Amino acid sequence: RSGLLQRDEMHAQLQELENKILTKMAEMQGKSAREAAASLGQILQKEGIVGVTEEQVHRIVKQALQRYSEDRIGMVDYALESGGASVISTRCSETYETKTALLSLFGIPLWYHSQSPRVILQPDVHPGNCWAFQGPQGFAVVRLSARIRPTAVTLEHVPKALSPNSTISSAPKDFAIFGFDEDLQQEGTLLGTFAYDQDGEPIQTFYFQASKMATYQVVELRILTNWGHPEYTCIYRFRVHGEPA
Ligand SMILES: [Mg+2]
Repeated sequence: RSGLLQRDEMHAQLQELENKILTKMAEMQGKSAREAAASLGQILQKEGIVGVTEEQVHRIVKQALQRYSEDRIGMVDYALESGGASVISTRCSETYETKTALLSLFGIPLWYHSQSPRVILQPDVHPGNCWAFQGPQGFAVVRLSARIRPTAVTLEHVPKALSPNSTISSAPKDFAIFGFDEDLQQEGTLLGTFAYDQDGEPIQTFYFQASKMATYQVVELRILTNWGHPEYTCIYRFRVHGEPA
């Protein structure tokens, strides 16, 4: 219409179509760039109407080929929502509603919206699927899917290349992990203090001191600092690993 970027109706399906394509691409990360484009042309020919150009599909493929970053984490995630874990709503920082204009797979700029604390327990970590709170300090409390002996923690953020302004300044920096013996404790035990490295890999794993046998089902992620973003901090995914009791 105007060509203006705005929260229009065209914006709706275009976002819906985008990460619908993305969840399909991971299945063909081991396929040729030529083979991938042919398949993508058929999911388009499964719902979309127009027979897309031969290279236009190929370009979406080339673009989608770096919305993928390797996930080598094979450990059980006891903070995974679909596994039975949940974010304790009343025990989280106030959700900060923020948005960023970024380029989608189709080249069209889209407003990407920040979500509820729930998404930090969700595997989808595409740009925007993160929970933001105001300032460099915040916290989220998670009830794990099972009572475990915590042994490690995994924190990930979007890659720099897909991040707003190609910097990662909104990523958490120094953080602490707390364990709560029950849901009725509100006297946390400090499991460990770490720092998410902005210059490191998107996915980073941190392990605790391996001699304390304390058992937990409730865990707090407390962000102490971020990587310089003066307005907010957002978390893409928080994982909790350990041994089942
Ligand atoms: Mg997520």
